[PDB]
Amino acid sequence: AEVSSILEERILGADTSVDLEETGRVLSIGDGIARVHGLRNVQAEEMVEFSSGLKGMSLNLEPDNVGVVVFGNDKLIKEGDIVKRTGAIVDVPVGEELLGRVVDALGNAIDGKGPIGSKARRRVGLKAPGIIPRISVREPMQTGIKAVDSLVPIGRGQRELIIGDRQTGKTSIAIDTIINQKRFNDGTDEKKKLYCIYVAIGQKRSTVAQLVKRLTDADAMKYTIVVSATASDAAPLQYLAPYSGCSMGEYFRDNGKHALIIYDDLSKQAVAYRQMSLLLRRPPGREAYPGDVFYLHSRLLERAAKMNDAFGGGSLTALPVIETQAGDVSAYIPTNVISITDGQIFLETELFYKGIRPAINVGLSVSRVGSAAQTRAMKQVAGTMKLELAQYREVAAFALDAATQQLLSRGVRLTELLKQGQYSPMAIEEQVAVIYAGVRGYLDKLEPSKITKFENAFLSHVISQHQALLSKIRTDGKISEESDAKLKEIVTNFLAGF
Amino acid sequence: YYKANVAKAGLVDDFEKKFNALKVPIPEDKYTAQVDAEEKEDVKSCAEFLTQS
Amino acid sequence: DPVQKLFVDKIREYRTKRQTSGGPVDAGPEYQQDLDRELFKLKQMYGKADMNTFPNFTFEDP
Ligand SMILES: Nc1ncnc2c1ncn2[C@@H]1O[C@H](COP(=O)(O)OP(=O)(O)OP(=O)(O)O)[C@@H](O)[C@H]1O
Ligand SMILES: [Mg+2]
Repeated sequence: AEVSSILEERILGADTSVDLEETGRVLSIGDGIARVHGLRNVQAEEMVEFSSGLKGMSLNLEPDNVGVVVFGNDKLIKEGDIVKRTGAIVDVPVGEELLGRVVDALGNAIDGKGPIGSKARRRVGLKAPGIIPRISVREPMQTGIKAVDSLVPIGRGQRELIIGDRQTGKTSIAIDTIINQKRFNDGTDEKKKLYCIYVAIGQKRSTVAQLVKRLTDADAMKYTIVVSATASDAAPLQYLAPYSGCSMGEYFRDNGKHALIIYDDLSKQAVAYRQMSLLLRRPPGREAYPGDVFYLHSRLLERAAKMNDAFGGGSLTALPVIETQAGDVSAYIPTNVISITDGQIFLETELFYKGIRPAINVGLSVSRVGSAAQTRAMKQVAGTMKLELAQYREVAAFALDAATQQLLSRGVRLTELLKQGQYSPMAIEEQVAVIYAGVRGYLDKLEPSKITKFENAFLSHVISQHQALLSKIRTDGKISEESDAKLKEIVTNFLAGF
Repeated sequence: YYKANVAKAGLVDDFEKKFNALKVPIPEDKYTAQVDAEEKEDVKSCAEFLTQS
Repeated sequence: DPVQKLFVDKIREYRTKRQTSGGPVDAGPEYQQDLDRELFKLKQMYGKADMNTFPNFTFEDP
């Protein structure tokens, strides 16, 4: 009964207004690119619309015709059609209304669940914040992976790069980072809440559905936006999805809040851009990518800033995901993005199969912020851990004397300490506890095949018996002398009792 | 909310009320018969072993 | 607002459907075939339990 009533509610409010609008005739349509004739006042990279309600962008302004790219399917556009200019640069909805919604590259709800109630729109192609608004990266972005929070820390406003081969665990790191923010978003203070945006570029719809259900299971869609431009979406959409998501995150960082955006991958945005550019007839470049392929990314990753307290104080972290071919980091797009981003997180298949998961290659992984953007407890402990692994990696290729034998023992203990599962990120204090136990010669007695058992049991024991100590470490944010003495006695007791 | 999002509100109300009235069971200490063992130990620890020791 | 003849036309067709909705009109066999198909699929994905009331438990102690 009420189904038809709510159906009518939609018609009751319509768009009566018909206006006198400028137009153009489609001289030629093919491969997703139209050549409109007319539109004498259409702007550059403006949004136009076709006779069937299908949108497009006027990318080329040639003297005789306008080269338009169609944001959708192309079979429905004929020759001699009509293109009406909307008189507005391409823009997307923004706001907290988008949280928990799966949307396409243009901000249209994709999961049903009604429409988006956004009250504001933002232009995708906005300039990055200047030099003055920013401020050095201060807070830590808690990722939940021990090896990332300890050895290659990420701040808020940094632009890490997750680069590896196919199926080494990049999207897994992204999902762990997204899921971990649940503890902060559930709390009270707004200075720690981090809203997450996941841009899925070129991934088949099944993968994005799996990801969305995984986030829902971990109850992580309360604060996550998913901008999906999947494989079957015309190239002009996969080219624009990163910019739409970055605008949705620019809103947060401009309104004093903190956001995290994860482009996944950028190596597929590059391919979509290449297809667009080749079908507009623009001359190719190296590997057929257009000349403006560095710009494409540099203008996009430069929007992940850390505003100073005069501009709200908000921040927007970025975690672009690149995909190399057989570890050839020396390729074109990988090198561009490596020279664009701050840090890197190298995942290697040789480490993935050797049992080290996440495969993070701590030897090559870097983070310019480093010291800054790390909690004091983690700063204290991960430093000694970093030195110990650095020494271990030198003498590792073989396998006598007591000193070097114990050095290898400690290195191996720490190595098996850094392993982890999927979608089970750890609180920072728990990571500190585990790493402290491992680095203070305690595990040197145990076998290295049992270190996982220890780690797990120790976590389960501490999370219940010694919740107070973990709360102390979190609140005070350092391993004070009394906290260190406690940690010492807890570890000494537990080790023997196991 | 839920009964506001269902047609046969009566059926969901019935389930709600049956849920409210009906509870769940709980096991017992029968498997804890090892109670007995404790007393036996008192014999060795406190009566026998203590005394001869 | 009383001038958009198609606006009032669509409203009129909607009203007529409302009145005639005693049973899904113009349903055709496809209506029943679909309904059955997706109801069957939902039944599998949920379960085969006693689809009237609360099933009982009779748990087992350790
Ligand atoms: N920490 C981990 N522990 C165990 N298994 C892992 C871990 N991380 C990743 N994997 C495994 O690696 C596989 C690929 O993971 P993931 O999708 O994150 O990598 P990917 O490079 O994004 O894949 P693709 O690039 O093909 O989308 C998964 O099936 C998962 O089981
Ligand atoms: Mg992936």
